[PDB]
Amino acid sequence: EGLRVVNLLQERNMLPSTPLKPPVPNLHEDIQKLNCNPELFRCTLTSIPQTQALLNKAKLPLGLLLHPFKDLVQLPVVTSSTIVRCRSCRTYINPFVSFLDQRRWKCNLCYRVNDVPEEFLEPHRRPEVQNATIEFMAPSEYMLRPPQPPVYLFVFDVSHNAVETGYLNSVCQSLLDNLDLLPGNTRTKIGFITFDSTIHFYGLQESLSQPQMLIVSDIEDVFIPMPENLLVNLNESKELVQDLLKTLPQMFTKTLETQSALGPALQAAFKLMSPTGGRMSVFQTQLPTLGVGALKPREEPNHRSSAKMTPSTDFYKKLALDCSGQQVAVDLFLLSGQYSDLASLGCISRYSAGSVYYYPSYHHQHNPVQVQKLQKELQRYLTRKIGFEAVMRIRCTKGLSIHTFHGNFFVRSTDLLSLPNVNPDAGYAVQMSVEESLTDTQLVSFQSALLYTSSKGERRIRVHTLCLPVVSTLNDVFLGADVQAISGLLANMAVDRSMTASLSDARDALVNAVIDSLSAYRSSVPGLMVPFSLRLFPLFVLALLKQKSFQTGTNARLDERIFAMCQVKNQPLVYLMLTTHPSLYRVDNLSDEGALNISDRTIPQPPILQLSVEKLSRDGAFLMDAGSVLMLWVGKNCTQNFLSQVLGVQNYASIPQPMTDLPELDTPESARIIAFISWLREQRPFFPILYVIADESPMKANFLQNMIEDRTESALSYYEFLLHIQQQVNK
Amino acid sequence: TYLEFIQQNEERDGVRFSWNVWPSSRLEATRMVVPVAALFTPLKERPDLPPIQYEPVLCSRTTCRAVLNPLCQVDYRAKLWACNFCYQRNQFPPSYAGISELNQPAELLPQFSSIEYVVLRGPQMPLIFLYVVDTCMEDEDLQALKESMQMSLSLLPPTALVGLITFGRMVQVHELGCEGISKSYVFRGTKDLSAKQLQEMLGPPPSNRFLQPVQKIDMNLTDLLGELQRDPWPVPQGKRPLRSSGVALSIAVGLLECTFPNTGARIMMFIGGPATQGPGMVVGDELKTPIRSWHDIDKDNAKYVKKGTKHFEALANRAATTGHVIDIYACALDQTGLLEMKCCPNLTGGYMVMGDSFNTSLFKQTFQRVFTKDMHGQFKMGFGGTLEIKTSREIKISGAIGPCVSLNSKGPCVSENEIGTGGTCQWKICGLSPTTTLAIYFEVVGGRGAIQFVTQYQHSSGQRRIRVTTIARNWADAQTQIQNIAASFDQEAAAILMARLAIYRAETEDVLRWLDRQLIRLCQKFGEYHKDDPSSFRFSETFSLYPQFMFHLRRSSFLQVFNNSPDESSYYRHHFMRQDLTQSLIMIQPILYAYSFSGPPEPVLLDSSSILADRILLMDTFFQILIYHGETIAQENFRHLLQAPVDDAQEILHSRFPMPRYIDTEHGGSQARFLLSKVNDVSLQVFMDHLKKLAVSSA
Amino acid sequence: MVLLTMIARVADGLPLAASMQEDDLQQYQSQAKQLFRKLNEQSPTRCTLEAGAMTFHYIIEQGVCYLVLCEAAFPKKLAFAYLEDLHSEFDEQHGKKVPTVSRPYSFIEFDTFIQKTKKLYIDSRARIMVANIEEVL
Ligand SMILES: O=C(O)CCCc1ccccc1
Ligand SMILES: [Zn+2]
Ligand SMILES: [Zn+2]
Repeated sequence: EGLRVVNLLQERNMLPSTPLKPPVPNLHEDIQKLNCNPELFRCTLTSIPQTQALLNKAKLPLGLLLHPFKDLVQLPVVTSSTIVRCRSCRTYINPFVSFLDQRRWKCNLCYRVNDVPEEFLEPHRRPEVQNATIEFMAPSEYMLRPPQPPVYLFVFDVSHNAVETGYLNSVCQSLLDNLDLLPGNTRTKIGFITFDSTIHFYGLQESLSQPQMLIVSDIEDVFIPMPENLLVNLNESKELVQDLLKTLPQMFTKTLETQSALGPALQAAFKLMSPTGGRMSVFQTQLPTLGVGALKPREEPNHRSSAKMTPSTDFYKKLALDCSGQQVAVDLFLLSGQYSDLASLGCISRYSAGSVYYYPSYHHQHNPVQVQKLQKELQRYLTRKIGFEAVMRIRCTKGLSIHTFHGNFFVRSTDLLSLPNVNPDAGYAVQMSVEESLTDTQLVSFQSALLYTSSKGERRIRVHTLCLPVVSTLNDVFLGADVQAISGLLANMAVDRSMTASLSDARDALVNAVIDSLSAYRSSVPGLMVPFSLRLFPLFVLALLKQKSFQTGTNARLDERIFAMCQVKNQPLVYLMLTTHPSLYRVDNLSDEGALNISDRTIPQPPILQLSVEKLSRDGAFLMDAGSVLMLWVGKNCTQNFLSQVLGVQNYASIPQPMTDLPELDTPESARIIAFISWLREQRPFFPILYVIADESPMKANFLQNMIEDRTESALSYYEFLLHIQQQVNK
Repeated sequence: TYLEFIQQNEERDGVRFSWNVWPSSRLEATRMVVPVAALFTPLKERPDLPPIQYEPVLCSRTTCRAVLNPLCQVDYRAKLWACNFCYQRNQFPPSYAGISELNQPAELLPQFSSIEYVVLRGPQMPLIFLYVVDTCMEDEDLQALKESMQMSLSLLPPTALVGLITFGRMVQVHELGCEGISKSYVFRGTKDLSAKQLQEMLGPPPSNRFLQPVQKIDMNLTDLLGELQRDPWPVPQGKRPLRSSGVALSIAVGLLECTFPNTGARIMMFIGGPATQGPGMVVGDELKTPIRSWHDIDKDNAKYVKKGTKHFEALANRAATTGHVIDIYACALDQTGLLEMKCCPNLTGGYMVMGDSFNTSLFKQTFQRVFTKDMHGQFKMGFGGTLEIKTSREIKISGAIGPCVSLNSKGPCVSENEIGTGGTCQWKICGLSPTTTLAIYFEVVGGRGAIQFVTQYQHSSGQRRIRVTTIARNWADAQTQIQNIAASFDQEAAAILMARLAIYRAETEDVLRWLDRQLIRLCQKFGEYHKDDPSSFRFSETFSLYPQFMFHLRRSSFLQVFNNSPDESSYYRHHFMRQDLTQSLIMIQPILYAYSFSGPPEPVLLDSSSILADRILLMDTFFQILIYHGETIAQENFRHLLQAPVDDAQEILHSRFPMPRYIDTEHGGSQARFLLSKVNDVSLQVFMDHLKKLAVSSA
Repeated sequence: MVLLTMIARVADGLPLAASMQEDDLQQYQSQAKQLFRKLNEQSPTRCTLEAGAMTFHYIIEQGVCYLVLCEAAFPKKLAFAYLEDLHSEFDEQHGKKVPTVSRPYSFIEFDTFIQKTKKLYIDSRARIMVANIEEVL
């Protein structure tokens, strides 16, 4: 429904009311129906340029975004006694091969003909060829050692500042609540370390009256104090670890330890886990200042400082590489109230296939939002599935070459990705180029394959295969453009540009990506003319430039920006888009146009509004879905039926200041809004907390920081942006 | 009676001299064959002397400052006294204003020549007990050791501070009483730490997190001590466990050195085997290689001794400088490394206990005798003792041999010729008991030469106390010089004082050659004989036993180290260098009693002629009590005989601090070898014959 | 006097259970898998192999091979007693399911008994054929 040209200056309402859907590659009906799910695997250009010259002319980035370990509704599991792989490039037999003789099949990635084994027998009816997504049982040769058990090591900061935050109490409560839900079988092991100026191990034996806290004080020469009972069998010693999790928050109440030796503690935790590998959960609340890996204090910027990022040491990168070589992933939970040099601390999770979680100014009493946020994210972190000791390879048809990888992993050699852990909430991105002109073929394929040890001790391979057509026309490259995927790839490219160059250059290359592509489009066709597929391209790039990752004139602090870049590099495409351009709905007047399909529930389907205060109304209420949170903004002149029947209040003034969630009142207006909210959080596995706190006077209504179309004192509006682009397009 | 004199003076003043009449000239002082020396017991017990709760009066002369003693000339009219050492005349302190000749102070009555004062000024420090426990030992030995320490915990004063350090491959410094968690600081038993290092890594009456009062902590310590388990590290096949004895001790030393320096503390180390790792290593971890023997050390096949000895020697000096006691309780079938660790209990006043296993009556009883109390419920131990000796201007101190350390104090009483720990008027004894006996060696450079012993120490109560013993001995009369000297000779005391010299030179290397040249010399100066006529030689009743004491000393296990293990030789010499006269004579010449129908028990000669077939013998080596049954008796009247020595054995098998090993053997039994080796150049008869041949011939 | 333990089906060398701890493993794990491939129905049921400073010990019961590696100094008397303890337990718990599985390490959870048994032989406190392994390979 769109081969048209669009004048961005005249529309100014181009964002649709219903959710954006990924493009359908221009493929034959029977080929496209077997194509990979676009949630798991997608491409910036669904029509692959035939030559690098054509790609360069379009001035659009070519690359793939993937979410390979995503939780699936249904997964085919082939237990074949033999894995059919192309004898040349080791590509797994996928739906987009070319069966000819029928005893012979042509590899869709390197064109070599292979012999179908007398095990695969109608060979085209085999499930390996009917499913673009499939999981294989790896044979004995796909593992370097016996499948490793599940090993969970929790490392807690217990300094004076950490004890003041009160985080330890809820984390220990989450572990107690989710002990039986940790993934694993009877082989599961679990350990614990606390640290401040010294490193504290905890032995757990059934022969002793109580756990034993073994303190290594030699910060410059850490070692393991006991050989057996530090990492304990959770099944056998369940009672012993429960007593510890109930006793741990009470041990450091009166602590004067002001310094934190995070470096040596991580070296201690590495040595403890080195023999087996597994998941290291680190909880840090302040700047590391003692021993090796110490980081200096920095003064936070203000709205006035210009664009003048990188780590201050390589200690945590080196330590991550050592963890990677031993199948250890490190997840960093930073609950800091002051600058902590996350630009250096993050290196522990980027290069070890971990993930960083940031809770700014966490406090058990003062910050109820960050309390419930951590509780829900810990619920997901502790119960989601997990794979150990894994590697991933990204293959693409001959002629296409991957040259840059984005995400949390270590790139091992030419193309091999080390994933000490793999988690279902991780996103990856790749940039590619046309190394050899695709004159021969009219389709090209892409295959990702994840070899991993399951929590039950079984080597598995999850394989996704994507197939796309090849075009040789500039207009055909534009007709297949995926605006969101291009936005995702440009965000990852802009993060790398910031580290590498500066935030100015990262911001400029982002603006230039829009100017250059639309300037190229204009030079091959008065106002600002764009193809239909790119009518949201300046909108999403502007949203990128106002996001906390790349914004300039804001009062943003260092660790906030770094954590926003960590989320760019590690989140799937959907949540990058939900964060950058949140979905805004009006919710004080919901009705029946909804999805009332679901048996007994009618779910309202209000239209998506564009991110501008001009769309708000003091007479109503507006819910903003930012992916991780759901901020419900209430107007001052809000109706009375909404206050009493939805909020449970008699007037605007008595709406509680921090409101952690809506009530579930016996009103149909409440039933409607609870139906819409619960439907929103069912669309994701990461439970997003909803705080209606955003109010006129909450002073937490950064809700407005997401109105990316309005001008601020230090950024352009959306219309100002279109005006600047057009001036540059036809300069 | 000179014997009554020797008895009463040791009973009153806890001292015994080689000569009680001293050379009044320079021509006899240089020509003394056995030096003027004293076996001095600074804390000897006696018939309830009155404690003197006033400050002792001191002479008002910067250099001298001796204590008011019965040898001081007083003038109750002028309220003045003249110091007997420096002739300085002193005014009496105000509290002595009501003094009179009729009622005069205690320290002037000759009865209180030895007197004790109590100084009450400063608040008393609590006692400190640091347990240092090896965990590399069999379960039955560790369980027994755990019970022994829990028992001693129930005897400590409620004020005392306790700490616990366990070790094996690593060293654990336990922080006591920490709620529901039990923690400790773990260190590598691989590298040494200094006190300053240890202090940084770790951190109304005083107490640490690591040293807490018994009354507040005893319940958590007895539960910890009850849950101590063996070192968790596995021992692979053909290997010894990795035992970090040297670093655990240096952490116990350094801990107290940076928490309570200069106050009575007891580091009690319990060893189940040798140090196999780290500084202070005694042997490797390969079971193929045995622990060194005397034969190995003579043929230079003991690569750990000197380096390991040097490590514990520096720990001994660190602890002795800080004023702390180091005990060593070692029980194992193999050797333990006492040869390398001897300086720690030797230089301090530390005990050294040696057995086969902690799970024996021998160790369990010996360990609780450490905590024997007196008539007030207080331990018979003192701490941080300082011995200073004032001599007449004619007397100089060569040095001391025994459990002490020099304070390197210079004064005119210090002699050029030093002996043992010499060159000082002051010595520190970090731990002492009513038994601790030093040997002080003097030198002469109306009558009466005087010596004053002043011992300041910390009592088990916490009270600071000063023991003052002032003795006087007559100067020789010029017209009867050597005749009076020869009559005042204490042959037992001089034998032990000469033995102290021989063992000190052996343990710090021939020694028998010096021992004989002095026996021959003593025979010529004080013996009766015609020249070149060996049969003419006799000795006074004053000297007759000295050659026999020399015969047994030169054949004893104190100087013939082979046929014993190095740990046993260092153990034997440890206790001889500490004991009083009576016990020292027992060590060198074991006592022997005979038991038969023909008469009640009677002492007999240490000769093969005393071993009869129809007689039961009781040999009291100080280290072992042995009962021998002749070939006939080995099979109500036969019961009285069979248990007569057992009854007499039990009595002495309890007073002795290191409970001696008990042995019931008979003719043909393997254990009869201990009797046959102490009994009998060669024999005493031949030894005597060769001695007389050289005494009557050239000088 | 250390360890590497592997239990595998003799017919195809299919791994059933194993146990390894380091803090190389790569070379001797290959040789172990080489041996599982060579072993068949004519192989010695009990054997010992010499590999320099190392030494393999195995038994074979009900088409299942129980292999253990250790330093050559480890008592060969003890190595076989450790394999008998595993076999009688494994054959009692999984002996009847062995000829039906097809996944590698279908008995990973036998990890637990292996290591609790392993510790009862690598601590002096607790207390056939010979051929150079390079030949058979
Ligand atoms: O070298 C290889 O690619 C095979 C090993 C790594 C891998 C396994 C499974 C899927 C993809 C990669
Ligand atoms: Zn191929
Ligand atoms: Zn005087």
